[PDB]
Amino acid sequence: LEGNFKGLCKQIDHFPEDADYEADTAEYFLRAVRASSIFPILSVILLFM
Amino acid sequence: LDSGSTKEFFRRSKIAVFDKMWTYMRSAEPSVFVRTTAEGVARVRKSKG
Repeated sequence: LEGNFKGLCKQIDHFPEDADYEADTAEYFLRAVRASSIFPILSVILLFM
Repeated sequence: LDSGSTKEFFRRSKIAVFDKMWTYMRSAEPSVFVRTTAEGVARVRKSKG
């Protein structure tokens, strides 16, 4: 919103091109946890259950 | 760098720590010789580590 192509939505993904980290075991977890946001999903399911 | 004196040093290298690298550089796919010095620099800038 407030760009040239206003009101246009697309998918976002974790940074795939020259990420400059070689899958650091602390970094690769926190990126995968954010992209597949399991803890906001787990808040949805436990509210439902 | 091709046809340089840094090529000649690993060619004439006698020490075993120096000899094992030139058998690695000759048996390297693809060929790592570059046309100019700055084009070898631009390969590192696009190398990804």
